[PDB]
Amino acid sequence: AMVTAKKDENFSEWYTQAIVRSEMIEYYDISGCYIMRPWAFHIWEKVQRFFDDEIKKMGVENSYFPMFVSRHKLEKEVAWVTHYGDSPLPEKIAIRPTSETIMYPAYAKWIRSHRDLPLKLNQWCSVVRWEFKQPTPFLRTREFLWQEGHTAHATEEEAWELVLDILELYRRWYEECLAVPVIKGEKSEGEKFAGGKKTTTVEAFIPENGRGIQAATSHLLGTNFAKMFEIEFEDEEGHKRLVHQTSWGCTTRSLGVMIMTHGDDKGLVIPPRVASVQVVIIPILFKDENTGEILGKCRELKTMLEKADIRVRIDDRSNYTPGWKYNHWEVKGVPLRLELGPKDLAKGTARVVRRDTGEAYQISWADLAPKLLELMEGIQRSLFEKAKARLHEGIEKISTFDEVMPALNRKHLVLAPWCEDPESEEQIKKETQKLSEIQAIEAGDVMTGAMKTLCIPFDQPPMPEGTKCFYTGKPAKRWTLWGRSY
Amino acid sequence: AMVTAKKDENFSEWYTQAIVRSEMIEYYDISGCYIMRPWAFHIWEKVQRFFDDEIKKMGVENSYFPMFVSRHKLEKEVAWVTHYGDSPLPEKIAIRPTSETIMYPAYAKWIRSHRDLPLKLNQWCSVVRWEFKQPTPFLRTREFLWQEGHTAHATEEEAWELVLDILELYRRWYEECLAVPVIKGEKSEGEKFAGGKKTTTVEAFIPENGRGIQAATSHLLGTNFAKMFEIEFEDEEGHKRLVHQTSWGCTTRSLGVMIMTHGDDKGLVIPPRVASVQVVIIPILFKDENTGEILGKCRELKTMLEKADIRVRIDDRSNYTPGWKYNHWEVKGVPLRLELGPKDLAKGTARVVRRDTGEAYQISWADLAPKLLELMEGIQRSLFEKAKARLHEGIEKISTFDEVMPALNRKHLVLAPWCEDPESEEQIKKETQKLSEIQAIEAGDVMTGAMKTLCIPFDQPPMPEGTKCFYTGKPAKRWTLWGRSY
Ligand SMILES: Cc1cc(N2CC[C@@](C#N)(C3CC3)C2=O)cc(NC(=O)Cc2ccccc2)n1
Ligand SMILES: Cc1cc(N2CC[C@@](C#N)(C3CC3)C2=O)cc(NC(=O)Cc2ccccc2)n1
Ligand code: PRO
Ligand code: PRO
Ligand SMILES: [Cl-]
Ligand SMILES: [Cl-]
Ligand SMILES: [Cl-]
Ligand SMILES: [Cl-]
Repeated sequence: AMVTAKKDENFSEWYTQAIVRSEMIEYYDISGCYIMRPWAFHIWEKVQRFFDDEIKKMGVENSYFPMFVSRHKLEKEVAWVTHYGDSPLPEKIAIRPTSETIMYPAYAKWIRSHRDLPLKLNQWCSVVRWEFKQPTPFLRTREFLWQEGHTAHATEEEAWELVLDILELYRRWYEECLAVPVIKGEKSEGEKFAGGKKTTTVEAFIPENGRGIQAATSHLLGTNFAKMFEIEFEDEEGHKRLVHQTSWGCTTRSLGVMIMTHGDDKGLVIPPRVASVQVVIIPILFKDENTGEILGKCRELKTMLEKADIRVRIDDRSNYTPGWKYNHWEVKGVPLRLELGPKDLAKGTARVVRRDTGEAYQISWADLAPKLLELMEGIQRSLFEKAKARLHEGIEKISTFDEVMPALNRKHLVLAPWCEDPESEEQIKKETQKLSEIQAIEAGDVMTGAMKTLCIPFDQPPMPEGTKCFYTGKPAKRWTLWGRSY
Repeated sequence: AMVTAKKDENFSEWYTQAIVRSEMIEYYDISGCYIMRPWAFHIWEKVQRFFDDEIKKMGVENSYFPMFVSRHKLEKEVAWVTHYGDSPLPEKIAIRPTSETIMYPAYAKWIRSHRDLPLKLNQWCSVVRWEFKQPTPFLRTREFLWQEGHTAHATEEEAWELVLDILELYRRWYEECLAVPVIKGEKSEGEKFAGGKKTTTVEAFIPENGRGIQAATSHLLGTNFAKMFEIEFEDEEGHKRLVHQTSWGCTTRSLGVMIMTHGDDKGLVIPPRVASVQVVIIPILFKDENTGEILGKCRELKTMLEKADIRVRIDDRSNYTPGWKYNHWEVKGVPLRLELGPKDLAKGTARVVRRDTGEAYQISWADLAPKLLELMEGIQRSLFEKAKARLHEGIEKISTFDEVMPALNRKHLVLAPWCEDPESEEQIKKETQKLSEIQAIEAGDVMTGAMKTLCIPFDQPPMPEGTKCFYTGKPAKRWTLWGRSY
């Protein structure tokens, strides 16, 4: 299978082909659920190991809470269990959409003293959000894998520092592992987590459809949940005070974002840092050659590379041509391929082809390990810098509302001065929705056309005094990133 | 909190105290579900890492399949989802009790050629079995964490070899990691997995209540599921043949078995190979001492031990006495404690106390790392050998049915010659159930009294010719292990 849809022409068909023909996903009879095959699951394991190691250094501990929540606990897009076999439960129980109402009664019991704080827990599990909108493999599904962390602190300042530290870990998850550039920012009051005080986010951008997408999230819950669940601690005075809480999560959406960011017309391109196969060795196996010698040297090279921690597989299958194998591992996104035939063996070199650019190198066997390490770092860096340039070109800085629709029609995000009044965001969503529908009827034309806030970026351009809001004309408070979204 | 119930007197109360006061579990409002706190979850992560590494060496790959299964797919103790919010789904969908019916349609699609075999997949997830019997934390719960592996092979012999290789991994999981002795064997026709051809098992034994328990399971499914799901492959001839399948699983039940096996009146005893804290360092901190010097040496020793891969924590909390800390870490089962005070510092030694026997050692700082490594191996081995001696003393070899009830009253298993006729197992279950109820009414007295087969052990004692079945008098075929069970 080759990918035949072009990424810049039919992006939806291209994406489906890339994830199916690489054997990353399989479809399923229940809408919005997808099977995650090993080729994709290996990447999830890699980013999971990364994030787990990092939060353990912060003193976060893993745990496991039940997948079921009582009606009363939850009620204090949800799939309800109502019967065991054909017997009706007295109270129906819900499948977790998130675990605040499952965990926080326990927290209230566990926390008594300032000596019990901070309390830092995480769990890896799946959650269920049963919407009816258009599902997208990896990006927006009814069941998905995630991690959710939940912490409790004696002070707001300590909780806020943790929120930001986790957000930095999510920046590293995307930018350092997956080579996807993200924008750190704060959500608007309309878009933040309802029961929380402040929601921070990293946002990603999909150029081919112009859409922003929330990559991960980190919430300062403050004391609201502590009030509702009576999570209190005693200082050394003996005075009871509410804890200050955080929660934060990130999902297999990250994989989809990586796929969309780096893929090309040939299929997947997997950044070397998360590729389960970094180097595929393809021996050339003529009938009229010493095949034993060539396969032996491939095994020697595999051992030599694995001593440098390079993840290698040899595709020595005799029933497929080298051309078939080149395409097979290109579709799967292996970042380097190493070709070895009798002429290479005679010269003591190997031919290495990088997946992102197709550039080829002749490398002597003694230089192979350090040169491939350097090449993989270069591939990783180049994937990131090109995605970052696409991000910067995808954002238009505007000053008035009449620049919105043209910028959206170019599939761009807009960075605009905003008064942050929450009524104005609703007005903007509804107006851009209506104008988008008009434009659709003029084009002769599934996913919403409305523009919403994506985030208020931590990195703020200058704000000249007396800059007006781009929609209300009221005095503008901060630069805000807007766009169509998932 | 100290444990105050005695293990040999009130075993159920002892178990609850040990797992609650060590902070391993927390209760939950839904019967049969329990929260797994970090102290327990760390042990699960350890055995998970072990088993994952081992099966990856066998070429098994992890994956993730949805938690939901359609009514038709399943129907081809189950919790049914029937509504999203308060809207009724056209077909109700079930939460997975096991994933054969979720995975095998996909297998049928993926397998076309002998070149596609073997196919070896595993997943780590939770499943739901919604029974109403008495739940037991770790051992028998409505939701539990497990791994389930599913493989497909071109021949029965290859599938059978895999079944046995996995069963050996489960023996290692219990005996090598958890120091719990298990018995490998084959399940009776009445107790085997229904749709499979042959079920193998490792069985454990709980002496304090006399009960056997299935520790893990590995099934030769053969071609039955291949028939039902039309999983076929083509040889190089072009003839379509059914695949031969296996499936195998093991759960957090293993943790409960470990707890019950090694615990004592003081609480948990965690084998060093899975203990998240292997050595706890407790500084003695008099008011009238150079506390800075003692804490500094504790940190030096921690660094030195961690260079030998020993997992160390220092409990330098000033507001608790050393006696309090000794009990606190004993209850949690830390296998070694290291005490350091001014006199030790003056002598250049440390006092080390092993959790299992309470024996103390004075060890010079230079010998500390290799001596503690040797001590931990000795602790691990001694935990295992004492549990193995308890297992051997808990099994009575009998020849006639009238020895059954006395052996059961001694809380023993029986090894008996058996005709393996399936009707006889039902008769034996019902008769021993009835006799147990009579005995209960004579004692002035929740869990079933019936005796069933636990397994037909791979290791068979000699079978003198003409040995009769202990219940039917028919010619006996093999020695069978029987007992009361979970
Ligand atoms: C795969 C994935 C991811 C996420 N979300 C949420 C926000 C978040 C972030 N950031 C989580 C907090 C961490 C994220 O990734 C959400 C989802 N499904 C849904 O909303 C349900 C759905 C299904 C079909 C169509 C529309 C909606 N599906
Ligand atoms: C914790 C745990 C474990 C296991 N089982 C099963 C066999 C197996 C083995 N071997 C699995 C194949 C791997 C195992 O461990 C099973 C369970 N709950 C249940 O049966 C449901 C239940 C709940 C309350 C009372 C009675 C029954 N709960
Ligand atoms: O869903 C959310 O956004 C928060 C963060 C993870 C748990 N709850
Ligand atoms: O439940 C069982 O016993 C088998 C083995 C794991 C998956 N199904
Ligand atoms: Cl291969
Ligand atoms: Cl900030
Ligand atoms: Cl501590
Ligand atoms: Cl055998």
